Amino acid sequence: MKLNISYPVNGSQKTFEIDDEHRIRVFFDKRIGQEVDGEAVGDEFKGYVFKISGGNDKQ
Amino acid sequence: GISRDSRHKRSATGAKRAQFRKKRKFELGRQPANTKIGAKRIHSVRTRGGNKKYRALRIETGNFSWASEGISKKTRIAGVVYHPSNNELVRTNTLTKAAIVQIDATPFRQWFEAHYGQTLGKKSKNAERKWAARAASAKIESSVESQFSAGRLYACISSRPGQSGRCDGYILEGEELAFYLRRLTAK
Amino acid sequence: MEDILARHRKENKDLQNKITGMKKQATKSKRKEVNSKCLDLQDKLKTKQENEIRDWKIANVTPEKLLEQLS
Amino acid sequence: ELTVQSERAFQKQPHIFNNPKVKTSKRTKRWYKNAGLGFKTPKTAIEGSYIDKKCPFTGLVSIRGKILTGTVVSTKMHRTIVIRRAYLHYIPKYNRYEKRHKNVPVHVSPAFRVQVGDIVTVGQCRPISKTVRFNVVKVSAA
RNA sequence: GAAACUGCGAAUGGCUCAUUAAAUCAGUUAUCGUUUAUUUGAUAGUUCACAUGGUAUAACUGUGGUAAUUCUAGA
RNA sequence: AUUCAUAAUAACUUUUCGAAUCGCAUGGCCUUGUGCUGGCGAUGGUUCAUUCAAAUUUCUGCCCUAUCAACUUUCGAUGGUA
Repeated sequence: MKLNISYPVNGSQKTFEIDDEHRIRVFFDKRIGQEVDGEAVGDEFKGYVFKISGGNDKQ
Repeated sequence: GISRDSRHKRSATGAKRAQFRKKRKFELGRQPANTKIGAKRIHSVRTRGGNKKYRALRIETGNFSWASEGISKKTRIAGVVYHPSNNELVRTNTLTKAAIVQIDATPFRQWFEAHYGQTLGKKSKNAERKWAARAASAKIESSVESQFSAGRLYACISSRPGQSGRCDGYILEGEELAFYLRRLTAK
Repeated sequence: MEDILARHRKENKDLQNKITGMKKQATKSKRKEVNSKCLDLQDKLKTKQENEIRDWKIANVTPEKLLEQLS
Repeated sequence: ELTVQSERAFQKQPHIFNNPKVKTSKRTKRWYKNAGLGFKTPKTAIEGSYIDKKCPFTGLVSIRGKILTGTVVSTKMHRTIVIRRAYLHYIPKYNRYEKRHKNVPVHVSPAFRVQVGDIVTVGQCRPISKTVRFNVVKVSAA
């Protein structure tokens, strides 16, 4: 799945192509606005924490 | 919605009318307020030409007038005890126009002590000059002073809480008072 | 009976916190509206604790004559 | 028409207040007005005890528009009568007339007392009820 | 001077005659029983920082979604 | 023709309004400072009146049928009070 991640301090943004479904499985059963830690979705984003702001599903 | 036109009723001769027109907007009606007591809540209704209208629900206090003294005080509402239109309208503690109701009666006797110096139930020279000037006027009637001893008065709601948003009334005096207690004493 | 009075002290310190809160948060159009509902927020509490300690004090005119006096 | 306080509400004229503090003449304050157009206020309207919100002399209505004349054909309603107006409709092909009539319901105050066959003159007011648009202003028969 | 915010207009016009028989409509009244943008003419010395006070947000930039709509998300 | 217009009292209000807006000309007074005053308009704004209206409404008038004579009121019909 695709992760549109934005840093508001620098104001930058980039989509990440993410595979290996058990990395994005930690996002499941979570609400918009709940924060999520970074190492569960990836050790490249280790130490980071993100806030879920929404998204788009299929169709 | 709720229609207000006379085209949907029968004729004077008794004949059915046919469907001549759809419901126009200028003949609309709206649902009743059914204003309870306690914990004030007024909503706004947008009406024809603008002209915002206040729909009152659960009003608590209101401005009541003593007509014989020519005064008016803001007093709270205890409860409705008689309604000429419906007895369920009494039973649900609803307030409409012309509802017989009980009021708290404390600021009225505060004003009576301040204006006349006599007590109900049972110091400076300016005050004595006022009280001697206001002689022969502490002889109101026996019914309202015995009500004052009881601590509540019977008042009639003279305002429409549905259209205006306020619950305003006036204190019962004389023949109308005696008629309403004759009506509510029937048991 | 003292714990009920301590709850009453908690009640009126929370009440003066309420009073200061929506006396500072009010605007010119809305100040005159809250003041009555400040006093109203006093009033039943000014009753309520009293009958509560009247429970602690419990712990330890008809319409007919109103017609008849006219005669 | 035997007592005044039969209904459940207190019948009284609106915004006409008799002071219980004072004690003077004119036992109840009775507001009245003259309807105009030369129509005489009856003496029992001044001296009466009925209230009748829709009365043209003691109530909150006004007389304007048409002035009609009729013969009372029904009177057993409560403060309402039904009159009949008769006229001739002209057919121009046969060059002659025919008899037609209309039934008008009209509100009657207790200031007047009418029976069947009385001739009354009425004046138009605002809608009193579903069908009543007129109010009787002068009775001229027996 | 594009775009966009704001304000108006979009309830006018145009078309058709299915419904509808005291209904519509014609001439004639009334509102002392009401609403009224717009014109037009009048009409506020009285008010819980005043050389003038606060906050978002579109347009814009950039990252995107689905086959597709005058679809829209996050920053 | 009015409990009308309007006024005055006691108050009342999930309190309405009473300009923090914009363009041209830039002028007069001096205790000469960005000091004080000052024009022609545009937009908005409370209420009244006017206009463009609207909604109800009075009277009278509609084609063929009795092989339609009684119709209306369950649960609105006709009127009164609220």
